[PDB]
Amino acid sequence: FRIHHDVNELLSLLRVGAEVYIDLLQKNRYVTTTVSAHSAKVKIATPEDFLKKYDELKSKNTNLDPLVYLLSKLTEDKETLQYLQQNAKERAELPGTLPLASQESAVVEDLLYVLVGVDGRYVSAQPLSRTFLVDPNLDLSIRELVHRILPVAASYSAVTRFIEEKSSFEYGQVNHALAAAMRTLVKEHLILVSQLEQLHRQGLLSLQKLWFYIQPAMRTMDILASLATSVDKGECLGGSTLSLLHDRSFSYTGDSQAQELCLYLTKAASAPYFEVLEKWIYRGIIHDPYSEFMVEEHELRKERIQEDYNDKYWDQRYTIVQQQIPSFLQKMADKILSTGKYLNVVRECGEIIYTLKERAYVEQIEKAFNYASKVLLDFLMEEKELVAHLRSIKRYFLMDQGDFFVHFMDLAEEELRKPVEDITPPRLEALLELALRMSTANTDPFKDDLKIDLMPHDLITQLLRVLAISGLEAFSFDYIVKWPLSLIINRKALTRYQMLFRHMFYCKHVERQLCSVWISNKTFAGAFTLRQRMLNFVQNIQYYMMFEVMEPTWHILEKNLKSASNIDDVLGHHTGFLDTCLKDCMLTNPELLKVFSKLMSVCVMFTNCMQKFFEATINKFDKNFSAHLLDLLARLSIYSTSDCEHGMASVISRLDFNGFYTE
Amino acid sequence: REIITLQLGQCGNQIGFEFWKQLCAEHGISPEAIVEEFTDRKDVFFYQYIPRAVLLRVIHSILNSPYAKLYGNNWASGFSQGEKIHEDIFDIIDREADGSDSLEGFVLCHSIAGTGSGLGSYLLERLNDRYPKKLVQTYSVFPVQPYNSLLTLKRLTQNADCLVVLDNTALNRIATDRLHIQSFSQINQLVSTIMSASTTTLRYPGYMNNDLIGLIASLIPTPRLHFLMTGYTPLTTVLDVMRRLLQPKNVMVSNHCYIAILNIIQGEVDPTQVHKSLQRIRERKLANFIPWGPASIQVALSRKSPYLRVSGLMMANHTSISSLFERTCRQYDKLRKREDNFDEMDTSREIVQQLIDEYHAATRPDYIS
Amino acid sequence: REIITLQLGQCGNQIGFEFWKQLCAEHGISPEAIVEEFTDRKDVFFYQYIPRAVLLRVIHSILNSPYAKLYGNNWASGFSQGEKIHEDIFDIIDREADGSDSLEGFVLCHSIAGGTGSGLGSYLLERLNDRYPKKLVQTYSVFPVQPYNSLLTLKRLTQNADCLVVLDNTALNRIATDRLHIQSFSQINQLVSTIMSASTTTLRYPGYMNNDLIGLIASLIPTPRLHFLMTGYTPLTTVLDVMRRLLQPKNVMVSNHCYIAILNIIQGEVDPTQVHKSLQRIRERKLANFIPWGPASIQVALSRKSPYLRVSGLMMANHTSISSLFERTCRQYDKLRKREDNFDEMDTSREIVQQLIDEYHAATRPDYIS
Amino acid sequence: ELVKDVLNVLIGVVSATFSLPESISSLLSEVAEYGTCYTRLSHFSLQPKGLVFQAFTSGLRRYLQYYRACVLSTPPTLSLLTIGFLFKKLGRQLRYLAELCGVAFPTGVKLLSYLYQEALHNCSNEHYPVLLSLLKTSCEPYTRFIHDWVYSGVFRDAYGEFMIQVKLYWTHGYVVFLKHIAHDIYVCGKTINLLKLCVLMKRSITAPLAAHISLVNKAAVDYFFVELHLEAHYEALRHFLLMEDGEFAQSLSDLLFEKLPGELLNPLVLNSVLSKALQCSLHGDTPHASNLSLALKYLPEVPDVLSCLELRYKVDWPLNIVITEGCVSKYSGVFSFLLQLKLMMWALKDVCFHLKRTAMAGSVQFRQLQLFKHEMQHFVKVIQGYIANQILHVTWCEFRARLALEEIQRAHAEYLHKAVFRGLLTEKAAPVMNVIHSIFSLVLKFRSQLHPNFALMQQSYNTFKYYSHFLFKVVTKLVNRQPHLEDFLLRINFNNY
Amino acid sequence: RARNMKDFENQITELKKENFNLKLRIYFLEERMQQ
Amino acid sequence: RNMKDFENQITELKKENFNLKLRIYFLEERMQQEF
Amino acid sequence: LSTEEMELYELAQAAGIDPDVFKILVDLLKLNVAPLAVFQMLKSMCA
Ligand SMILES: Nc1nc2c(ncn2[C@@H]2O[C@H](COP(=O)(O)OP(=O)(O)O)[C@@H](O)[C@H]2O)c(=O)[nH]1
Repeated sequence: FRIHHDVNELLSLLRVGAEVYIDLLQKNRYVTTTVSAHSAKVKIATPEDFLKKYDELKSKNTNLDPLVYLLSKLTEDKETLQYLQQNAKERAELPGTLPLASQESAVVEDLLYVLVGVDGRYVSAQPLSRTFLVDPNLDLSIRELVHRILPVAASYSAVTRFIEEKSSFEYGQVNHALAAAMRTLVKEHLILVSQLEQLHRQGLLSLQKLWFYIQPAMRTMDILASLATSVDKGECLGGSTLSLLHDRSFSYTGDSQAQELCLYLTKAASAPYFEVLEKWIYRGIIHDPYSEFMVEEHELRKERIQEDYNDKYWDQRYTIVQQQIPSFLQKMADKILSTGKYLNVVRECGEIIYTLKERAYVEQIEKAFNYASKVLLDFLMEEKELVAHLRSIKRYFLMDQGDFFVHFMDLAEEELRKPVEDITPPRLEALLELALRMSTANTDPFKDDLKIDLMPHDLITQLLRVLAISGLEAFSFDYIVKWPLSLIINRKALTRYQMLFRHMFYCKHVERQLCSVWISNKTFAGAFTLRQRMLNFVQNIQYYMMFEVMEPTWHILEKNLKSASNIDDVLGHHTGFLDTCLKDCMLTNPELLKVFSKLMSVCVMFTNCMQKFFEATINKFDKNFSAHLLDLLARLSIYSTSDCEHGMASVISRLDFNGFYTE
Repeated sequence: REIITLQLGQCGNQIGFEFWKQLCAEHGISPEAIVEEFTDRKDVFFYQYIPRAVLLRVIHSILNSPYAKLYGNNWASGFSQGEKIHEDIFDIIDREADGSDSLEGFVLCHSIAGTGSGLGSYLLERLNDRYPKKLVQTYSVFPVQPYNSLLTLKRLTQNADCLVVLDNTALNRIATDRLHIQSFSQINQLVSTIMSASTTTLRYPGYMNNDLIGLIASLIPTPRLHFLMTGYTPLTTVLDVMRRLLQPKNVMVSNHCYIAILNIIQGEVDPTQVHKSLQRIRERKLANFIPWGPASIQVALSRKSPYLRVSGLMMANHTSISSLFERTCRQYDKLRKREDNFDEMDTSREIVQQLIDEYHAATRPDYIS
Repeated sequence: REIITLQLGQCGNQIGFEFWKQLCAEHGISPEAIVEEFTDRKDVFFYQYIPRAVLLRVIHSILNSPYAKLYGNNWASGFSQGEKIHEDIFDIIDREADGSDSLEGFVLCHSIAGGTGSGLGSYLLERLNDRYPKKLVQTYSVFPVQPYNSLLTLKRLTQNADCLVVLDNTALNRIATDRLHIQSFSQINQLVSTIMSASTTTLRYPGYMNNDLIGLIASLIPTPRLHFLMTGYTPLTTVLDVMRRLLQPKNVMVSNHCYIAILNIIQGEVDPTQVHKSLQRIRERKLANFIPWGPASIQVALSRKSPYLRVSGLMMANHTSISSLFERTCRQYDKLRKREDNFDEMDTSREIVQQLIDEYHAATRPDYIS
Repeated sequence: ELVKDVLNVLIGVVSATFSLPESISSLLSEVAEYGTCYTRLSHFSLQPKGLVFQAFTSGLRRYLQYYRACVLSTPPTLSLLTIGFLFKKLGRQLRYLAELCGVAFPTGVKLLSYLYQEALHNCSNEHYPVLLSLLKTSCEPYTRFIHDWVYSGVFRDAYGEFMIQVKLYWTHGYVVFLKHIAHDIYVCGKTINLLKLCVLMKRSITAPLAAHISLVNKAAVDYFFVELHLEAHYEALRHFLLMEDGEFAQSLSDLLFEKLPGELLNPLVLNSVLSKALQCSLHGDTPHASNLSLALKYLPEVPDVLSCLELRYKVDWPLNIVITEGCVSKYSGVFSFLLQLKLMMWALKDVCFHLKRTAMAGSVQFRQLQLFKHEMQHFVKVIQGYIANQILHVTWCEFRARLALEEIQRAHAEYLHKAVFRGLLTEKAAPVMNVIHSIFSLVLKFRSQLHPNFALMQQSYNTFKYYSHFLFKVVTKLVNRQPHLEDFLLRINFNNY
Repeated sequence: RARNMKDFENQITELKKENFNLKLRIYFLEERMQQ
Repeated sequence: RNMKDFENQITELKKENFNLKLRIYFLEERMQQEF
Repeated sequence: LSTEEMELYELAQAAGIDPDVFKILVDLLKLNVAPLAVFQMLKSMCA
């Protein structure tokens, strides 16, 4: 989330919302675009400084082309420059005696030795970009024509220095293949030099003849020299070198002479990169001798996900380094990460050729992704099945099994009303096991994963703080799962299950005590009408909470997991199911929850007065509940009209069925 | 938590025993109380399986049946018999209550039409004093008979927390309109289906109403108004079921409004039209409720037994039941004018009149106080 | 909106059975009420497949038919029979109505040829108005002590039924004798069942115009007193052939005079390009006479034929020439009156129909209004 | 002998007499002028800005090498007159080439056009082979670019020399050779690019070009109809937007009009009425039926006959180009009017049901009012049939047999334009739209008065009769000044005046 | 000019449910700063 | 309802998203800097 | 400012801007944001 920083920081640097300004960029975004340079350059053009200092940047292979286009646009609008200038100001404040006929043979024969790399009798090399000296006194025509043939010798000097230097072990395997690939090219040139050496003895190798002969070699040496300078002047290794070769090859797409040479060099130097890609795609093994691949690994402890909520593991185990992208696999970069990530988790539990204008490897990696995704899905569905575990967590955290719970409160009612830090965990755990054995929960293969825990904060204030930014209520459940399952069921999603349970448990518990009051007074007269409207509210919110939010969304999830494609969509669907469920609850609303919690506080304290066995308090209780309920109805009526939400409309219809509370 | 069933009289024993065969058939248990192999909560009605029933000349016919190994005409005479067998009957009751894990309710099935009538009236009086914190459920059956009915009704209306009316006049009506029977052996067949589905959410675990206590406080707001009817449409979606139950001929009854309606949706309907069915019935205004206090209608879902198609049962508590009591009142006056202290019937006459006044005034906008 | 049909008498049961057989064959429905593998909406006539049919000797033969799985002689005697069984019959009527989501009309196929169906039809119409005031009722009456029963039921028909389609036997047998050369009842009822299916072509298949029964009936009926219709079906080829062939006296099934409104249905795939050209040709040659007082026009609608089962065509119209048949019935009444508990309602039926016959004859004059 | 001196001037080397009797100086002067153009051309065409200019330079250098090959080949040593006559028919041609070049000068497509006009200027003369050879080797980069879209379609640009450079997705600018192919080539490149993301007779160029262009265009059209169900959208679009589908037209209209402010405009109610209506449609519940949205463009504060409400279809990327935004907007416009037509049928049916419950109470007053309703009904029905026939049937007959890439775009605009023309929504038929709106207002006034006010009802009917007569008069006068409107008078008037 | 009025329901419910998800992250991480 | 409040309402919800997202960014580097 | 950021900065001054602003511009372009969107950002922001 760096773009949101850039807009705010730019908002502070200059003087002026930012919300719309970032939406122009979010919809626009590993891909790199290119634009015309000649049109932009002439548009800019003291401009003279721009024209010579530009050539250095492209030599360094520097994210260059998009910015240059931006300067051309800024130059068109003069007011932008004036404001930028104003903002900048504000912030700142012996051939001479030898026949001319026979000197041609001597000149051409000595020019034959400098090609090999050895200094000649007349044409020598000035010690260190290589420069040469021919003669201090020679005919003007001869010197000028030799100077035309001179640069091929300098190009040979550069390439032979490049291959000798780039043979080190500290430059990556891709550099080794590139250096080795061109070793045959210089060898063939030397053979042609030797062949012309054997031809020169017959006298049929003239100065003009050599100039025509070296023309195919002149381009070959020039392109090799340019590649040598580009690699040398900018540190290129791994995918960076491959990108440079690919970009250079695509540049010479209208010559048909310099394209085959670049194609062969790229396809010969891509073997080290493609060979290690094969094991990274088909398997989960990365050798990675030097930081040259596009995937890197950070060491993180596995138990971190179960221990806490904040630390990411799915997005931190493997990340893309952008500098090393080969520039022709960026559109499938994310799929390649999925292939290795999917295979890595399942391996520990139980051929590619470079082509031009062809996407054979693109199709190859896609079906490899399909197989890797398919094998992972059936791995977690056939054995260590996901659906049964989700049905199990729904049984306890979501109170699917009512027989289990109805016995639990009836057994631990006296030990949960005591104040906090006064009940030991073992006595609760023993009661938990006894209730589970007595109830119909014995038919649960995974019944041994429920643990009692007590939170330090109450639900209402915790929800109030997270939106504005003890006793029995401290009770909470927890669950434990193994590593292959824990990847999607983690603390990031589990904390929503227990947060939902807390409100579910509080509403269920208060209804049980309220229902128990009905039998206490079952044989002074105004408490009956209060109870009727009182109980019909808690049940109505319970029914809406349970039979229109819990089941319909869960059945959607059950149908949704039957057509999964990859675990990425599985986790997205699961976090979608939880998030929409909380929205459909009465939570996630500050004004709505505060009046609801105030009403629930009225609920619990009224029942405490009944067992005390006064006439001046029942009317006060009635006037408090009616005013709270009327305020409650007003808020949801407003919230369901201005904002679209069928749940709030349902509860309004469910709470009142006779047109009462018409005010 | 456990419930012990009690059967009294010829009619009561027959209905309870017939209900027991239906439950045994639905569950995976043999008639000899042995589990058959061929999920569902069974601690409510079974003990590790000996049924928890206290059988009290029908018993002679029962003991010959294959389920054997599984286990006068005056109200005053019945009362005297109950008083004299006081020790005999309560000995079995006490020896069962202690053995239970936690008593929560009683099941009483009988007919207010001889020996069971007097025994039932006396039993409820003693249970309230002996056990004042235990729920009592009476599955009364309706048919000399004027005085017997009102004397029983006096005890039932104030000593039984719940009551379900099952009259033979309505039973024969459906038995002729939809079954064409023209016998007692066939009218009770519908009763068994109603009885089996009456507590289907208690036996089968569910989201809500897993305990008996929660199934009364939702329907019965005050101890005076404690009468629940029955309904059964299947003799197709939830909306079709909802409309058919409210139809006047379907209800088991031989201005006016409802109080609280409980519906059990036995079908396998997906829980997505359970809400819009309530939405459409509200728009059409198929029925009305009390105008003074808020009233709500609720529906519950369950599943069939796989060992054994959509069903539905309705719990109706309407003020229209005053017609049946007024019918008993009018015949009592005719019998009184045509013929120890003979004062008990006077107390029964006044108390039911207060119930009629309470029932009729329950529809007024100012029923409170 | 579900629509429920009722059959009365041996004639009504016979035509109703043939109507159901043809309609079932039109859709991909087997005779055993099971859909076959083989756009159309069968929900209006069929309910989840069983037809919403009510039938009141002949029934035994009907059950013997392969379509079994698809389910006195005086007016006073017919009235008495309905009274004794009114509650039993209305029990199945009400439960069907409650089972239906929202009933729209009540299709009836009853005969007034001296049978008990006329007596039952009179009672059913009386109670349907009494109990269902917001529910439309329509009956496809058929015409032949015979003069008596043929006019007593007219008293109730003119004040209870909102719409009425007449199919007399004077023109039906003429078509059968001419174009079929029959010289039986089934041979003459098959043509009637063909009209019955084609009458509701725009109802079974969705369309932009006239999506419900009240849409079609309202246009043809200017006054509830004038609630009579006549039908024709010339299939026995462009739009001009269908429009032209639907106006000759040989096709109208009725034994000055002018039309009031014309609605014609074309069930073929004929090109809509030439529909207006046919309309201009009809107006230019003047094959039809309309009312002089108010602006009266002609309307045509298109619908798609069933692909399971050729350009079809049906006409629905109201003609003041229908008054001729009533005058024949009244004349037979006066002749039979002098030839042979108080005979009071029997008189007011004559007065009411004589009031109707006056209204028909008064609608031809240019000063019908006011 | 001076033969070596004269022969060493056309090569370019200097001589003793050539720096950088007595009439012989004139002869050497003519030969010197023959060599100076050669030297100027060599100095001007030495570089090996534009790709087309480079090819022209290469061709010129190739020609010069032949000229150098021809000289110093035949004559060892001849007479001075002989060498002058021999180099006469060739020296003038060399001067002409010098005049053709600069010794400014265009580049890109302009240079190709300039050379082409030069060839036609002197076609008959002996310069045709030279000019043709240069033009053949100067169009090589252009031919490579042309073959690029035909086979690959990956756009290539060197210096923007071409006349062509680089949601709607069609912002590729476009603005001699025959114009019948320039536009075809320009649209051919876009079509293949779109599919990637989902005598002077020019016969050698178009011979392998027409066949491939036809093949690509036919493949593009076939792909849209078969694997994208484009025709399926049109039949589904007509069902919903044009409100042709029964039991959905009535259901949506009925639910909205049952209510009639702060209601009927919140997202809760109007987004749900669409959802409820789909089940009652019985023709839908498919991915086609999705993307229907009830949009609102105006919020009225509060007898009226106006109720603003839109209905916009939504499409994905591949078909966003075929269906224009303006076409969808006009669908809403015709839908808004067509929905207003259905407002009578709901209201007229309601008052028909309202009068039904009145019935004993039979007199002149009751029957007189009901005859007015029948007269009111017939006018609405007769014009509704005209709208249905003109818009949904005859217009839909076209564009169904018409279809069997740019063809789709032109045809769709014509189909809608005819639909809105026959629907009387065009501004040319404003008086017809105005007079009917008075009838629209009058009938709703009759609806408002649901016998305490019979005189008001009679006055309203008489006002309608006068307005209806005025409508017949205005439409009759407009026939002289629209073949579509001709059918309207036949519908409204039939055996009357 | 005029909003779709149907995606508005989908758009408003997506942002609000996302905001609560984002709100729940800042609080559980801020308490870690305190702890 | 004003047909203009919708623009204001959408902006307010988007404000609650962008501003809260910014505070996340600032606090992330605090965790990185603290360690 | 990094050497590369200063390296790009010098050409911007040569062609004819605040160094902290320019660093943000380079950062946005590094994150694959198209240059055309960035100008439309500036145009609506510098007005
Ligand atoms: N509906 C119904 N009622 C029954 C059945 N069996 C008995 N009864 C009723 O029970 C009454 C007879 O009660 P009775 O056994 O004589 O009472 P007791 O002498 O005190 O035990 C009759 O009036 C019947 O109405 C039955 O199977 N179905």
